[PDB]
Amino acid sequence: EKYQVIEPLNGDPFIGGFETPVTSSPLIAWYLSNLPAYRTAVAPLLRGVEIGLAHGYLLVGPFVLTGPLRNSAVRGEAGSLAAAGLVTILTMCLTIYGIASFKEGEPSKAPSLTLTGRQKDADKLQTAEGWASFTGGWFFGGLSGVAWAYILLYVLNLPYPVK
Amino acid sequence: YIGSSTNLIMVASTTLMLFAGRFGLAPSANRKSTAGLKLVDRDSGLQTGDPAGFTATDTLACGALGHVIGVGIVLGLKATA
Amino acid sequence: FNRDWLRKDLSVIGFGLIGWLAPSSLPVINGNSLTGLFLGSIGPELAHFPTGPALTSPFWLWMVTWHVGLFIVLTLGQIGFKGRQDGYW
Amino acid sequence: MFLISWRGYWQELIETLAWAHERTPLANLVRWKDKPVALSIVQARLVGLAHFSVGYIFTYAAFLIASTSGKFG
Amino acid sequence: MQDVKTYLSTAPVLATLWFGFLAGLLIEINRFFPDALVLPL
Amino acid sequence: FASKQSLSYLDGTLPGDYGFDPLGLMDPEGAGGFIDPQWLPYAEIINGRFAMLGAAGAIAPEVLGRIGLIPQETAIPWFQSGVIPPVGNYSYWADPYTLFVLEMALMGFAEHRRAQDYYKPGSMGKQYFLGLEKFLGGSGNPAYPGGPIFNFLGFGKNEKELQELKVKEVKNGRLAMMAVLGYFTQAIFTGVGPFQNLLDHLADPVHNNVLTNLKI
Amino acid sequence: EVKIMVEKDPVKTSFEKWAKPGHFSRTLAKGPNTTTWIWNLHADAHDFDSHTNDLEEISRKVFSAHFGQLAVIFIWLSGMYFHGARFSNYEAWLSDPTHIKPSAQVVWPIVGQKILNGDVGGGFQGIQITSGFFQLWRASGITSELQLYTTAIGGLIFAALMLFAGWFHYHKAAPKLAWFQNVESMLNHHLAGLLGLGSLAWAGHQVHVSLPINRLLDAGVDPKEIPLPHEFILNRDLLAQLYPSFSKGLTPFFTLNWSEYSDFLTFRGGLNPVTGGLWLTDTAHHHLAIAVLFLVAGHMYRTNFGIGHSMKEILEAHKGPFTGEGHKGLYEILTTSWHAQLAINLAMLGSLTIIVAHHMYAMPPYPYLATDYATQLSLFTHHMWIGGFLVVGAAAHAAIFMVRDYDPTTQYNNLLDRVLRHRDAIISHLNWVCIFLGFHSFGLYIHNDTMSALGRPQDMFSDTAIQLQPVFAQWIQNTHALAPSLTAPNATASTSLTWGGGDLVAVGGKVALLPIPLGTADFLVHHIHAFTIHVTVLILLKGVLFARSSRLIPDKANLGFRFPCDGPGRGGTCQVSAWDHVFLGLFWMYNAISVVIFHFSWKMQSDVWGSISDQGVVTHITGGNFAQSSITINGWLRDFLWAQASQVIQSYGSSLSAYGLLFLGAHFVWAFSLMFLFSGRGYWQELIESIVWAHNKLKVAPAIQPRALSIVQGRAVGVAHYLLGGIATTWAFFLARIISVG
Ligand SMILES: CCCCCCCCCCCCCCCC(=O)OC[C@H](COP(=O)(O)OC[C@@H](O)CO)OC(=O)CCCCCCCCCCCCCCC
Ligand SMILES: CC(/C=C/C=C(C)/C=C/[C@@]12O[C@]1(C)C[C@@H](O)CC2(C)C)=C\C=C\C=C(C)\C=C\C=C(C)\C=C\[C@@]12O[C@]1(C)C[C@@H](O)CC2(C)C
Ligand SMILES: CC1=C(/C=C/C(C)=C/C=C/C(C)=C/C=C/C=C(C)/C=C/C=C(C)/C=C/C2=C(C)CCCC2(C)C)C(C)(C)CCC1
Repeated sequence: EKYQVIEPLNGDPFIGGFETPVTSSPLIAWYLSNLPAYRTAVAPLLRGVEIGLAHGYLLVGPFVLTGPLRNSAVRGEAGSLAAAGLVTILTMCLTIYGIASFKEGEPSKAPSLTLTGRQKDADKLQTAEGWASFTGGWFFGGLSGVAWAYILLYVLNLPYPVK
Repeated sequence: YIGSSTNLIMVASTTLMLFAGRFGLAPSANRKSTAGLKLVDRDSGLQTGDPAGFTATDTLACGALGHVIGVGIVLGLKATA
Repeated sequence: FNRDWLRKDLSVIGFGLIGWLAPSSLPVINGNSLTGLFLGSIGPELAHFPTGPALTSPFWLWMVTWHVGLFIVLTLGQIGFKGRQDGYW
Repeated sequence: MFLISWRGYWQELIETLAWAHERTPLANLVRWKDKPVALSIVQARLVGLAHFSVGYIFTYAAFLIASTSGKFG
Repeated sequence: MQDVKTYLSTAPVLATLWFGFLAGLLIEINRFFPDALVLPL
Repeated sequence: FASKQSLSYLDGTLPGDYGFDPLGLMDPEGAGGFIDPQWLPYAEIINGRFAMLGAAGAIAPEVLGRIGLIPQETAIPWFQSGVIPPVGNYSYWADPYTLFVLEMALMGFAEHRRAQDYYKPGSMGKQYFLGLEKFLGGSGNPAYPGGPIFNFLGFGKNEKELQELKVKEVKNGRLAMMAVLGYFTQAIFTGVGPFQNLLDHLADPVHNNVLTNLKI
Repeated sequence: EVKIMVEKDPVKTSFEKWAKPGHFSRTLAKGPNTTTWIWNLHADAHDFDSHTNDLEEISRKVFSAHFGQLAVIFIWLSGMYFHGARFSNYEAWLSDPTHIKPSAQVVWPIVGQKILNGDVGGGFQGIQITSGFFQLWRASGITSELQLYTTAIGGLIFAALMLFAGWFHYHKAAPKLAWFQNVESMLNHHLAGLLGLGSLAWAGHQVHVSLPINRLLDAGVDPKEIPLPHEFILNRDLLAQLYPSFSKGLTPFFTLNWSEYSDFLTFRGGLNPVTGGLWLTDTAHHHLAIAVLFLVAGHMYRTNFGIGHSMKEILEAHKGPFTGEGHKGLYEILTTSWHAQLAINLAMLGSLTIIVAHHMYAMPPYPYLATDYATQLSLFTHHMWIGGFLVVGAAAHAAIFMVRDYDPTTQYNNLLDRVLRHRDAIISHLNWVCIFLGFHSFGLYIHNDTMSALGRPQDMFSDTAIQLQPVFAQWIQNTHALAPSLTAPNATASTSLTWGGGDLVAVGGKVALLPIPLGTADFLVHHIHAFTIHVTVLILLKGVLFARSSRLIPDKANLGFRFPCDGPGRGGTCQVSAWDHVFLGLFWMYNAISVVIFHFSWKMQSDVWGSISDQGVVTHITGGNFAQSSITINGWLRDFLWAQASQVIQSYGSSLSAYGLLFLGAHFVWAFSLMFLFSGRGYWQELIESIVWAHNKLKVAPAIQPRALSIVQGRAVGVAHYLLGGIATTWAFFLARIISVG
């Protein structure tokens, strides 16, 4: 009756937070560690490329299926243009955030200590040049993903349950 | 009515419940069941003439449960059969 | 945090399946028979998924009852083990 | 809402929100520059009065213009 | 009995008695002299 | 000496004490109100004496009518005499409500006097009643007043015979209480007098019991 | 263990303390210096646990005060019965239920009040009532004013008995603390006796009195010719003429031939076609079954006789690997603090009252109640408001318990401590839910408004445009409608006519009930309800959880339960107390209940209530405009508030003029509350200083120094006058409209 699952964060009772099956779990931890955002040793440009590709690809559907021109003969083009415009606005947001947050001299802000106390090189994403590269990659990848989704949906037929 | 099936079912249910009460086959006033259903011994300040510890409270409780089970069985059998 | 927080038994699955299939299969044309039949009676399944069943179908009620019973049995079985050995009674 | 409900409620709610943001995966990558706080007491009074006056003016202007232009008489 | 008299002199009880008497007087006046808009005298 | 546990407060000094108290109503730990240990024996004795009177008087007229001492116009069952006019009614020299008022007056005198003697033991023999206050000073136990009126023959002169008489009184009183309850229930179920019920159980005992009378 | 324990003559009966106004408090007893003393006296009167520290006196005071409230309720019931016996047209209504308007209040001729005595019918003039007492009395079998007068006299006698019992148990024989802590015995006695025996007694009354009288009334026998209730007991031949199974006596009951009684103990759904109410034979079998179930349930807990369950062991047994010590420590809390019990009971009673409102409109239990639209609307709205108030009070008194009676020593690693240790996550996730619901529902309404204004109705979230169907509710309706064939085969009809399957019941040319369709608008309005309810829960739960401390104020529990602030520091700490959280939860509860009652009123008037003529053609009051006009805020404003308020604003000069007067007065009081809500204390204190100078200049300054109302008092006055104004406005609007068109 003494077995318990919930534990204080990394064994420290006095740091705000708990360590639960949702937070720490081999499947959840592996999935979160293998996402491009937490691949701290990979160049920020390629991580941004993957993230932009995924987001631009997912954005196409909502703008095409629902919209002012959803019942017209140019629904796909209008939705794709709207998704590309949203990608452009988010790229502008990323650029201004990076300008406001990081300067050219600050080493890095990401934690350099693992949970097991190991010392590792801090992520280069939390830097001016790193954020700039990530933003450029995100812009290019988002445009590529929007274009790919448009091509698959309308340039080629590719029947889909809802389309 | 005395030999009827309903009378037999009722008398059998009541008799079996009383039998399981007097002998340690069911919980009673002087024999408490734990979380594991173990029937540990319990001391109550009730005096009875039955040498096994079966009291009037146990008689009433077992008779009530027997009447309940018998009525349920009789009605179920009448509805199905 | 223990890696095997959900202390792995993996035999509770079979016990739960058996202890849910035994009661459900008992009644006449009742229980897992309906779920199995509707699993078979997909429809024009010659290629892919025939359009989902309408609101006015018994499939929904039967599937809900079957999976609810299965989940209840599985949870009570998991608590039965791992709770008998930790104490609790 | 600004006129009736005061500051401490909102300050505690924002504290819980800050805790939530600092503990969310894929969101810790983004950090605020200014620590979020609830509005000041005087600022809350001013904002409530501003929303109140704008609503007052717009409502009566709409009613006047519509009720006089629908008939023009 | 002195305590009862002291309790009956409290503000809510005296206010209730006074306003009840006043309301009764006004109601009876309006029963016997109704619909009085201007003072005849 | 019988029934249930010896409750450690029913030592046995009371007449009719057999340690029967499953609900512990007479436990002197918290004993305010009407659950005082000095009130319950008195109340038992009083409902008991009234029950003895009631049982005797509810069974007497029908038996006397069967023998023939009294006119058959007065041999009616107990519930057909005026207690329940919807069931049956008899015409006396006064309507039943005037009779009730007179009865309440007389019983009010008697009962308020008895109560004042219970609460103030020495009283009821001090102030001037109409000459009878001399004999109305209850001696000692409120339930056993005695004197030249309440005990005007002189029974129980010695202590032991008095104990036997007290025990006999308690048992006949409890028996009559149960008998009156039986009268009520049998009147509800059968619609006839208790003596007729006795004759019915005697004539055909197996076919004239409570199990047969489930249909009214 | 379980026994009667009392103390003789604890408190002497005297009028001495009646002349000491603040005797119960050690600080108020010294007398007043400022006008704050009066408010403090009337505010701390019934807060017993703040006066003393021993649980015995608190328990005794609570017992006696509950006796007093029972006496007040008995006086109220006796008043209703008497005023119905002497100042009503109940007999004329009995003759013609479908044309005579019920009325039980008559006004005196004094200042023109005559106009309020309306022509309700039956040669009677009086105020039409909507309490539904006529229907209840008819269902009880009452056919004369003599029975009502007897009931009124009995109610007065019971009120006197309750008053005497309260005096006895406080001033003469007060129970000890060990008597109040017998929770097992209390549950056994209450659950068995009060519920099971009461239900069995009511079932007996129904079977032996109400079934024959209502059967004769439904047949068509004139009320004056029906035999009196005792004639069915003294002469079973009549009752066997009506229900032939009574000729067998009680033999089928004891021989278990219960199927013989199937002619007056039925299991049939739907409504009586003649009266539009539930069959009384079903009500008999169900109060009987409830009696049996409660009597069986009441023999569960352990007492002086050994057998039974012990609640402490049950609570200590259920614990697992996610919750540490589990339910350990709750028994001492619930047997030590009155406030925790009050919180639980208030929550359950409010939820139960809301359930009562729903089940009572959906399955009308009284004859001629479904076709009396005013009574239905009034009862639903009333009990819904009562439930909302009770559920807010639950949170209030739970926060009181947390501030006062919580003890960290007893609660180390049980459920309470672990709830208090992950509260930030709870509040954060609930905040996200509130925001998500508010956006994706009210934004849908605003989107519909904007599309309608722009001339693009094909882009709206309507039935004709983009659809949002409630598929789950539709499936549940269809499933419940097909129960009498598959899953409840012994039923004749479905539980209610509101399910999709069924037919129409019409009584006197009016629709009683009808299948209720669910579409896009119903989807929208239930998700609005979900939004408002989760928001109210957020406010109250944040108040309860952060009642003792937070990051802002680490020692909030030292300041108490009801304090204004902790100064202008830390940016400003106004309304950090649990009392102010209840103060805001009251506003949000008002919002939620107002939306709920508006939804009910519009949907019923638009889709259920109406007049039916020959050939079975149904015309509804508002002609089915709910589906199209309720998807927009402008639609609500135009087709509900503007359209349906025509009756209340045109009621001057008729018998409904009082409703218009109170409509205006309630708008006024609601406006008046804003001056307490929007302002602060210092302004009024300085203005009072100037006025006090003015009175001082003429030697007429008071001895008790005038003071501005405290901060908490200002908030309380504002919220009280606000709630009164809003609720009275809705009351007048509903009553005028539904009396006019119903
Ligand atoms: C009808 C339902 C019940 C209504 C209330 C009944 C109250 C009965 C008495 C209660 C107090 C019992 C203890 C007495 C002792 C007590 O209270 O304190 C004791 C105290 C003693 O004062 P004394 O000056 O006599 O003695 C002082 C000593 O120091 C030396 O003797 O006062 C009295 O004796 C007054 C008793 C009556 C006080 C109330 C009088 C008025 C009551 C009725 C009011 C309404 C009248 C309406 C008429 C139409
Ligand atoms: C007073 C009484 C009867 C009085 C009857 C009278 C005056 C009758 C008068 C008339 O009939 C006549 C003569 C003639 C008629 O024409 C008119 C009337 C007017 C009708 C009965 C009392 C009757 C009293 C009864 C039956 C009391 C029963 C009590 C029991 C069983 C208690 C049991 C326990 O209390 C113990 C002992 C110990 C506890 O621990 C546990 C439990 C189990 C609780
Ligand atoms: C003395 C003696 C003895 C014994 C004997 C006997 C014979 C016994 C029995 C006993 C019994 C035999 C008992 C019984 C009881 C019963 C009961 C107690 C019951 C009850 C019932 C109920 C409670 C029911 C209820 C109900 C239900 C639930 C259903 C519905 C209906 C009703 C409600 C009615 C001995 C052996 C020891 C020795 C010798 C002598």
